Amino acid sequence: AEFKHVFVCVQDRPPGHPQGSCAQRGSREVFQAFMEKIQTDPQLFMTTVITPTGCMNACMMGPVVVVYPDGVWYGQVKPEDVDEIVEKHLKGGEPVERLVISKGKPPGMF
Amino acid sequence: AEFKHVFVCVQDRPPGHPQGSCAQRGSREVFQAFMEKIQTDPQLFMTTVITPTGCMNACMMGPVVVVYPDGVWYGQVKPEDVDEIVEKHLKGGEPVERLVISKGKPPGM
Ligand code: FES
Ligand code: FES
Repeated sequence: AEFKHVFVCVQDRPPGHPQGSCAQRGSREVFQAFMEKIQTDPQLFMTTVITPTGCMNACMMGPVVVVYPDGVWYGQVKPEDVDEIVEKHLKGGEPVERLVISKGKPPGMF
Repeated sequence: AEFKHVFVCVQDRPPGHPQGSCAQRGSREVFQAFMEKIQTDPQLFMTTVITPTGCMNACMMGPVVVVYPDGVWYGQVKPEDVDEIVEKHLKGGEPVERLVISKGKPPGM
């Protein structure tokens, strides 16, 4: 039906870093969990892109994932969460509210 | 302005890789250009974020730059293009058509 673009922060930072990083919090497995879940559905594979990014400024809330054009921001995402997001949101067009940290704009921005 | 999220591919690949990369095509200078624009402009930071990414699968037309929520895809962006994109697009709200390679969906989809 419509194109959806998923951005997963995979920014890594040293272990004792003040802000920590999404990678340290497992964001790389989240990115990979998305990839294999999309390449597994003929309809999603042709209407959904998953891109790895550097820090998006919401580290305390990592792993951070933002879905455009929706502008939905997810936080503290775990690999086991990917499935529900893909089914309920990417397909059903309904955001998984328990993980949403912001909408229309980044967390903290006015 | 409004709110705009700019994504600049800064993916790089070793010299032997056939596809090369936006980073080899000068995408890091583009990114830094945008970042110099965000600090040097009075109101842009109020409605704008720039994010560096890995490959977005439009390598032949790199440097690739996508702007959301719009869903506008730019190709072959040079540092010297940033300014016109910032003023004409990020503020004015109108895409610099000579660099647009797609809208609403990735190139070739
Ligand atoms: S490290 Fe992921 S948002 Fe900062
Ligand atoms: S390396 Fe930039 S789009 Fe592929």
